[PDB]
Amino acid sequence: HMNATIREILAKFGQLPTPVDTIADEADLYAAGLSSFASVQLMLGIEEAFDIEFPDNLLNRKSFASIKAIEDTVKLI
Amino acid sequence: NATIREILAKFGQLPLYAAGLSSFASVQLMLGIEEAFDIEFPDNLLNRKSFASIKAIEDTVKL
Amino acid sequence: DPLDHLADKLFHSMGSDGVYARTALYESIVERLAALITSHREAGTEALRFPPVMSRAQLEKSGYLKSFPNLLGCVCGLHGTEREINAAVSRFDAGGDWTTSLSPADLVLSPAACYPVYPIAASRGPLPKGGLRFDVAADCFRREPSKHLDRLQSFRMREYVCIGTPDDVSDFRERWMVRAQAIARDLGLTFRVDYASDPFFGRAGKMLANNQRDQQLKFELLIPLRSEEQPTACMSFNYHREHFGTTWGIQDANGEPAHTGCVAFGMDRLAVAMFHTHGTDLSAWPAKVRDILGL
Amino acid sequence: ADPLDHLADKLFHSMGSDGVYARTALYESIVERLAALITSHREAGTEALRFPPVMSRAQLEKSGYLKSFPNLLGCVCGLHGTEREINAAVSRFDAGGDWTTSLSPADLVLSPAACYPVYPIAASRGPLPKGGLRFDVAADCFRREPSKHLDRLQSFRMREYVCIGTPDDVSDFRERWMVRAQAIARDLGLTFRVDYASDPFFGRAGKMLANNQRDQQLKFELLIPLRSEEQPTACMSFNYHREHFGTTWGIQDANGEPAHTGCVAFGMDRLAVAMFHTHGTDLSAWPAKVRDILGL
Ligand SMILES: Nc1ncnc2c1ncn2[C@@H]1O[C@H](COP(=O)(O)OP(=O)(O)OP(=O)(O)O)[C@@H](O)[C@H]1O
Ligand SMILES: Nc1ncnc2c1ncn2[C@@H]1O[C@H](COP(=O)(O)OP(=O)(O)OP(=O)(O)O)[C@@H](O)[C@H]1O
Ligand SMILES: [Mg+2]
Ligand SMILES: [Zn+2]
Ligand SMILES: [Zn+2]
Repeated sequence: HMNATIREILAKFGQLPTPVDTIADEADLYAAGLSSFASVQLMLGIEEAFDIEFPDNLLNRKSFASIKAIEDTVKLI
Repeated sequence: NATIREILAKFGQLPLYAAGLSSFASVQLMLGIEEAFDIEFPDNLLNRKSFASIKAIEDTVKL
Repeated sequence: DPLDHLADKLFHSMGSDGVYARTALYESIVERLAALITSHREAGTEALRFPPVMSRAQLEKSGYLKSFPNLLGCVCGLHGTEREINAAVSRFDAGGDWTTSLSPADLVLSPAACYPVYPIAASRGPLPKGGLRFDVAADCFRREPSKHLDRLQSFRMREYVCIGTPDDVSDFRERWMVRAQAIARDLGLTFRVDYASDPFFGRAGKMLANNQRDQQLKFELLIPLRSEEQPTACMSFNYHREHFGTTWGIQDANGEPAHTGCVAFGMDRLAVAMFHTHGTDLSAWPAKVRDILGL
Repeated sequence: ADPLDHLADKLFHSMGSDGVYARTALYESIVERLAALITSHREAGTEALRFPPVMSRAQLEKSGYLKSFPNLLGCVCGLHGTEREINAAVSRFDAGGDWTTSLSPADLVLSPAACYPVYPIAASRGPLPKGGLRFDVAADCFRREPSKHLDRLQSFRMREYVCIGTPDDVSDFRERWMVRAQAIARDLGLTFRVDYASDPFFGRAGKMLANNQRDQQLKFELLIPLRSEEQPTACMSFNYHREHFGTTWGIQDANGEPAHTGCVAFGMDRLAVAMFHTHGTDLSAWPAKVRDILGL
């Protein structure tokens, strides 16, 4: 379910050209659409749809490179 | 004159030019004659000379 | 407007009337004019350079709100907490208006170059005999949008200021009325001088302007730019009598409230006048003018 | 005590506001020589523009400045109402109240950095030529950061060289300038190091932007010990914006791709303070080589 929520937010705050339906778990998000300012809204969006707050250690490109990395990061938190 | 002896005391800020009636005081004095009475000066009689003394102010009012 | 055709070589749009980017050509002449003015600086003059902002408290104290409240630019910002500021920003992203969260700073955009010099002079105690003389400059701001090249919202001002006895200031004034005209003549400009008045605001502003013109406290050097009937003031001399001396508690060497006066050069108006007069091709400028400017 | 504080006597006069000072002839003479030194190093084919201290608020909003530094921005406001309204505001001031409640925003802000107005201007000329465009820009800038330290001003002069072109045009430009600027600093007898850094992005969102910027090495600073060797002051910056402004303004490089941009920024007031901190306030005692470099 966490996977699906994260996917919904990625449409909520993603500004991606090809719908979240057409994006793999392990696929690189920047590699196909995720901008800088977008990835920041997304990070805020992840913090909206769940109620969390990343450490500054994980406040970076890596944590949001793929849905899988996001899911893994959220879980690791 | 009874109306002017209160206007000059309120906005004149004196300790009329030989006294402490300054420029920005004199304009607040001009405005105070448009308040106590029901008229606004013409740009012609709106000047330094029209507010020289107490008897100077009074004559301008009738005109 | 005759000046309009000058824009292409002097200015680039910045998306706001009266606010322009300056080309190298334009700035090269502004710089030569500034150097020429400096070469006429009189003995004993202290040079100060002011930023484009100044203390709101100082400007309030100077009486600017009594004269030109409509012209003032105030600095405002988002002063709140992170959520407060984010709220304002969010409204902008949302399509609303973030500016409603603006609150004033303790700063305004300087409306004229001389204002900061008076408290600086006051801080030194009584004036020496002969008074003090300052050379000041600042980027000034007046909220008066226009498409005409001689009417800007942001423009450079250069001033020589005299602070002293009434005789000090009147001597200074007579001298600068002569020198200002000699400079305009050396620059090959056509002008006349007339008594004028500052753009005071309101009904009290009508009395103030009348008074100022009747007392001949302000002279302007007027250059036909748009037309001969509506010339443009490119230099001015203001005699302030004891107004700033009193405001700031400046005492002359006789213990009396100091008089002040200033000659002002509108650097952008003078530059525009030079190009309007002489064209945008410097190699063709009159030989005497090129020499005067060190070209 | 700040090692800089005692410089103030010779360089500045108070204007009744932290970070806003009148500049003495001594100080200005050095700002002017530094500016001429920077000009002498200008690359061929660079277009010089000078900007006023204000710029379009719409342009700045579009540039994305609000999302990034909303706390630093100075906006221009004025009394825009009727004559009766304006007079009343002034009357409230006379009666001990606040006249500024009658203020409303103008369409102008104080410029936070010198390069912002250049992007729309470049954009208006159509597609970039091969090799891209280079500009030499300057402005008096403003950032709402009040401080008593002489290296942290609210109103300060910035000089920048800006490159707009392909990623390769811009990265070579920045490398050329990183070397050239260090050489200049050494000629000026300045002690420094160059390190990666990040802009002071605002809020939680900003911590991520700062992290990425530092990680992608989009910003170098030349840092000079002024207050201490442990917290040195950034006196030049070397910035790579990728395609952020090229995208924002629709600038196309010669290959029809959104242009990249970068800039080298000289803090003229910080550099001047650095010279005085380093060599003292008596110019005749400055090292001969430094005096020669500056044409003194
Ligand atoms: N809007 C402006 N654009 C450019 N230069 C200006 C502007 N307003 C004033 N200056 C210049 O700076 C000086 C300012 O002094 P001053 O306050 O006397 O303005 P002004 O000349 O009365 O006004 P206005 O022409 O706008 O009715 C003038 O000598 C002029 O050359
Ligand atoms: N408050 C300031 N006072 C004086 N000069 C400044 C100030 N802020 C920036 N500068 C100068 O202008 C340049 C601005 O470029 P930049 O936007 O890189 O600022 P910055 O490097 O984020 O600064 P900081 O952490 O010092 O506030 C700096 O390299 C510096 O030399
Ligand atoms: Mg004038
Ligand atoms: Zn003045
Ligand atoms: Zn820049």
